Amino acid sequence: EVYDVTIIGGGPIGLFTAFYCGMRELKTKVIEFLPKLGGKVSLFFPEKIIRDIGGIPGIAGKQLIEQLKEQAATFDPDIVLNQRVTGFERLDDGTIVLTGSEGKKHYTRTVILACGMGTLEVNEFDSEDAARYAGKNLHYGVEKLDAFKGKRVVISGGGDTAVDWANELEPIAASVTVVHRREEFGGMESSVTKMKQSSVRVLTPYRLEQLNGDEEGIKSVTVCHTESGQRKDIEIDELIINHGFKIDLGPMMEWGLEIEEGRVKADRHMRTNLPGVFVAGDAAFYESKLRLIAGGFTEGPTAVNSAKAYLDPKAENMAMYSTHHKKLV
Ligand SMILES: Cc1cc2nc3c(=O)[nH]c(=O)nc-3n(C[C@H](O)[C@H](O)[C@H](O)COP(=O)(O)OP(=O)(O)OC[C@H]3O[C@@H](n4cnc5c(N)ncnc54)[C@H](O)[C@@H]3O)c2cc1C
Repeated sequence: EVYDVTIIGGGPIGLFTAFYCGMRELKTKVIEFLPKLGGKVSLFFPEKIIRDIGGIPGIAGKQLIEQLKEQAATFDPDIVLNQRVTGFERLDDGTIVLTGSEGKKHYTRTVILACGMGTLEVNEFDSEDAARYAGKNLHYGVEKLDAFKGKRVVISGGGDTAVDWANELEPIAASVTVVHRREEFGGMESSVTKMKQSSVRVLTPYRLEQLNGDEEGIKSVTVCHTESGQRKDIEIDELIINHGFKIDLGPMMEWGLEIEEGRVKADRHMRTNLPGVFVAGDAAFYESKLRLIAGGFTEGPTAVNSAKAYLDPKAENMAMYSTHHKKLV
């Protein structure tokens, strides 16, 4: 089954892009790597108030994503979750075939890359967990030390930032536990020796295996000794994950895209160098690019208009205004 447009990425930009595809009557598919939509907003700032979106004085990340899902839903596009698009090829008739890393074949006339700077992966940490506990008592760093006062804190990680975070948290937290899969740590050794001798509880060599929680938040983590294979359940009031991020374009590297600074070069029409392949949102590279949600909200529709022109040169330059759009009023 051949789609007119397949959008790679279901972040905020992919969602609005899908809506605009619907306005221009294109048969539309969105493909997202995570188990839920909303991209960096959903994973990294769902609880924060965004104030730099045109026309919206203040909105919580999560609420923006609900509103963008509502927009995306308008014309009922097909949403594909839990798939990393890694393969690209062209059929004889110009149809593009996208391959998911599990062999899944998707057929399309055009592609819009709304993939940001890559799949949103945290090293050795489950996407499902990242999505489920976002905005709760899951952190990827220490914003302010005072919020951790009196709390039982676990830090998973073995780098310098992990060891330093433990040392400045030890005076403030009810308790600090550091979980790491190797007995050796990063940073200056004085910081390690200090942590190791302080009341910080140092759990090595242990692997973080699982997060145990409810609707309110994470309540323990199950860890496994990397040698004996013995399981422990460690109590959690706050979990800080410091494993590092794995955010990159991966096998799209080998599609022959013109790439600059980890992003995909876009002309003013949001065209890449690959015919039928357009780009929008944080994925787009050009000099004056606005690396905001507001930027993506212009690039998306621009990309749809170019896709539409590419499928039919005699199409109107853009969709009708929403206020006089025949399917909306
Ligand atoms: C802490 C923080 C605060 C921020 N605050 C603001 C703010 O106040 N205002 C603002 O405008 N912006 C802010 N941003 C930036 C904002 O997050 C981005 O501009 C926005 O997320 C871009 O959306 P996007 O859809 O282009 O990319 P993303 O949100 O990165 O979404 C892209 C999606 O594509 C998926 N994906 C990637 N590759 C593939 C593939 N190959 N196959 C399938 N799926 C794939 C990814 O998993 C991801 O979910 C902030 C960012 C951070 C980290």
